[PDB]
Amino acid sequence: NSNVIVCEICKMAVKLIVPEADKDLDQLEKEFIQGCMTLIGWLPYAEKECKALAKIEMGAIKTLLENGSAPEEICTTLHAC
Amino acid sequence: NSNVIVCEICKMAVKLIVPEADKDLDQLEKEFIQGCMTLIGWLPYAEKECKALAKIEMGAIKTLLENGSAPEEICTTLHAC
Repeated sequence: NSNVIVCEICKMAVKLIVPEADKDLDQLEKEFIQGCMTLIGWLPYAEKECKALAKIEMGAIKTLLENGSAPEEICTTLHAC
Repeated sequence: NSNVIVCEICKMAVKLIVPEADKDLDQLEKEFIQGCMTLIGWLPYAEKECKALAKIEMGAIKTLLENGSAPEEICTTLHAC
């Protein structure tokens, strides 16, 4: 819909994932969830949003990178940023 | 936490509630939920957030008005806007 902070959430995950030689869930999630909370902790079901976005966003970002997407176009592909 | 769109959500509910001679749930909710979605429909549990915020935000706004809060300070009181 609006997307204005899903896009900041996505830009945040891209920073988390891209520089990492060893891409994997390995507690890159924890870092994602904290920065996700910081951006949406003030919602009644914030924790639940962030748990799900961690898998959805980071999974999507990782595969798009593997299949040749330019890192600065990934959030546009996903969310029209 | 961040609050940047809970504050737009609150400013939106204030517009919905304040001019209304007959303050009540009466499908002022529907209107709230649509404008809430527009602001957060792109989240995995958006509908759930909006259902809850409708009761939390509008209930809080209505009582604060009844007890003498200035309408332009209500979202500051609630969310530090």
